[PDB]
Amino acid sequence: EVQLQQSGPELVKPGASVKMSCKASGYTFTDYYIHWNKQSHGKSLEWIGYIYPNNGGNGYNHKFKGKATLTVDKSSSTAYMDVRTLTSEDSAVYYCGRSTWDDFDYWGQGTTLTVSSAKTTPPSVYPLAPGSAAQTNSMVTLGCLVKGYFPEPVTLTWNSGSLSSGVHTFPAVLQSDLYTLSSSVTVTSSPRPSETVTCNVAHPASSTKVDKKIV
Amino acid sequence: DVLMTQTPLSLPVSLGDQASISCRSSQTIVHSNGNTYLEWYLQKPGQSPKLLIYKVTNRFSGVPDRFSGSGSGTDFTLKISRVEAEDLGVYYCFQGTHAPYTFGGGTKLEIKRADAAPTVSIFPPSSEQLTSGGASVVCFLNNFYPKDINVKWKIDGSERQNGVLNSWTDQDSKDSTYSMSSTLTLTKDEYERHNSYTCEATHKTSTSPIVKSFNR
Ligand SMILES: c1ccc(C2(N3CCCCC3)CCCCC2)cc1
Repeated sequence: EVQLQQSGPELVKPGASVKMSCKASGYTFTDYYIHWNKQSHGKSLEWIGYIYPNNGGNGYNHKFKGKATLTVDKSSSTAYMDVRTLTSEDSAVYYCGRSTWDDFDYWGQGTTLTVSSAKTTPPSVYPLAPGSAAQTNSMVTLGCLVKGYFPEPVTLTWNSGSLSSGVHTFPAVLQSDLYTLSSSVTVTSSPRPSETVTCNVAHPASSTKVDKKIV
Repeated sequence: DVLMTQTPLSLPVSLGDQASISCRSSQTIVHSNGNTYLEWYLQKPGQSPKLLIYKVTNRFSGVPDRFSGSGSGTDFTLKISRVEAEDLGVYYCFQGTHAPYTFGGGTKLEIKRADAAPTVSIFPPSSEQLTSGGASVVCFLNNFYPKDINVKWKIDGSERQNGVLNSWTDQDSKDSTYSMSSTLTLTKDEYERHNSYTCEATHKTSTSPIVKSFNR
């Protein structure tokens, strides 16, 4: 399968530059154009330009020409976008897409680019038990509070991944430039407290993993 | 640059119903090769846009037959027969005829259904947060519908607002509801100085609150 492994969220101060890539496996990297698209705050979509991996033929949207630089690595099947002169407006989700002469094909997963002059500050994971809400005797709701972490990416998980049903992980809101997440797993009375419910939080930009539980 | 306008911005529909998302071009996007490059993308939340329809009329490999696009050079329409739950997401039309290639604004397909009163949960400050010095009172209003549903935090009866951050989870695709999180954050300092915490839930399902509370 056309597995485009576009990857890595990362933050960069303004003025700086960044180089993101897409791995094309499953096919002939030289046969299809690789395109670059900008998904601005999970909302707006804009086209940056393309690159064709057999001759290096390329083109850009005049609006991204002064900051975008597209290149390819033919021997390792990878395309790269170089974003430079990074002001706040550059922080966004960038997709890499495959296109035949006529149409787009498979888009890559996505790259998050936080343009920030700020530091990386790990999440404070405080576990939540009831004692005051919808009783624990039939089906109970537990929570995990991930607060005060920067930058934006953290994934909340449960029971080593051994509790995927009934979980509501809400998005994050930013307090004074920190992000606060909260998720909740509605489990049976039998499970908590009888059994262990472990909250697994991960935050790349700080190398922070903390597996928690409660009373 | 060719402008792409996607009406409606938001389209609510129930299950088994039909949906029609329009997209129009500031000018013809019929290519000289004699082809119209208008694409239809469906981006599910927490995902990337995937291709549904290419060249107005054609459907991508493995896309269900319920989606059908059509249009005339300047006006296009994506059509859905019997909206299903997994059809939530933002719908996009794209033009790869004139450069630079533009994307239409997008369209929201939330799914209408039967009202559901939220299962409300309240959580006092966990132990570590106190030892550390702050206090966060959390409240999970899960599995509800419709979306407009207010939450007022009241301390010892008195309404409270500043220090509260609410977050909405996207409309679940398996059941068609929402979940919200309200977190009354207040310094342990101002917290120990009180007894009861009320997370009240106003909403449009049954016109009567669901109140959760705790006292320290
Ligand atoms: C390089 C290769 C293909 C294109 C597209 N288009 C194909 C038909 C003819 C006009 C340009 C539009 C953008 C998405 C891919 C298709 C642009 C640039």
